[PDB]
Amino acid sequence: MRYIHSEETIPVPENLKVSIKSRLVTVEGPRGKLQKDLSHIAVNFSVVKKGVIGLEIHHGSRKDVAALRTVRTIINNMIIGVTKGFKYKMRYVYAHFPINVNVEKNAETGCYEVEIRNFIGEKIVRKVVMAPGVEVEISKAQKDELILSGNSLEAVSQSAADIQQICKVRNKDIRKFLDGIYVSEKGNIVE
RNA sequence: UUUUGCGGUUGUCCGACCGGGCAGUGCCGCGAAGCUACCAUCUGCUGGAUAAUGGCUGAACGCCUCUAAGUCAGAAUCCAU
Ligand SMILES: [Mg+2]
Ligand SMILES: [Mg+2]
Ligand SMILES: [Mg+2]
Ligand SMILES: [Mg+2]
Ligand SMILES: [Mg+2]
Ligand SMILES: [Mg+2]
Ligand SMILES: [Mg+2]
Ligand SMILES: [Mg+2]
Ligand SMILES: [Mg+2]
Repeated sequence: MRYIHSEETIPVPENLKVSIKSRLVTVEGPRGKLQKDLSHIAVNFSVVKKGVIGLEIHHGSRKDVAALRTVRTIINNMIIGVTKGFKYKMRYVYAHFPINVNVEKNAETGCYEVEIRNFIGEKIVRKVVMAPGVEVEISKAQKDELILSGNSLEAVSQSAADIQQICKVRNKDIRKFLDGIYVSEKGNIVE
């Protein structure tokens, strides 16, 4: 079965502008500007009301229609990141060896870099470089916590995933050795 | 080891000495050059794409989900240097 029409709508709040050209979505607001190339999906964009973007697929199958809500959610995520931002909080956990974390912004590039030392008591220092536009800081509110903030949820979550994956225990009972850096809270910078 | 280079030495022959011949390299010691020995010495690189897996975002399926669109990492693998 091919559905004649599949429709979805995105409301755009008053403080931001959205431009779609050749399926390249650009969202600009108070916190900055984001871009996303959606040319790999056959979707029809339009303006259905004063501040509502309609996106539809015509004569699509189940596989094609499954991407409509994905595109909506992605563009909505871009909008909320542009307006309120995204903030991930990670917690260090360990049994015996305190995990040492040092974060600094590069001079020659705008990216932040995080070095992890004393993981499970081994001498190798593991260095992970954040995606551009993502800021990392040591939490001043409470101990053993990292704060990653940014405009793009994809970049923020990918940097957090990189930090989480770089700290793994090998050839051990993972049910017993729980040491690592794990994302604890996902939210927005504002409110 | 035919450098038949030097020395020693058996038998025989050149009358003796000296210096040599022959015994298909007489035999023995040392023996440079050349060849040669994990029997000696020197030297043997890092980029990309991935598989299994671990993930991000995220529908299908108002929830979920590494997957369906997209995407990160990743093997003595594969393709290059
Ligand atoms: Mg064991
Ligand atoms: Mg000889
Ligand atoms: Mg001689
Ligand atoms: Mg003689
Ligand atoms: Mg004769
Ligand atoms: Mg003989
Ligand atoms: Mg010799
Ligand atoms: Mg998810
Ligand atoms: Mg895919």
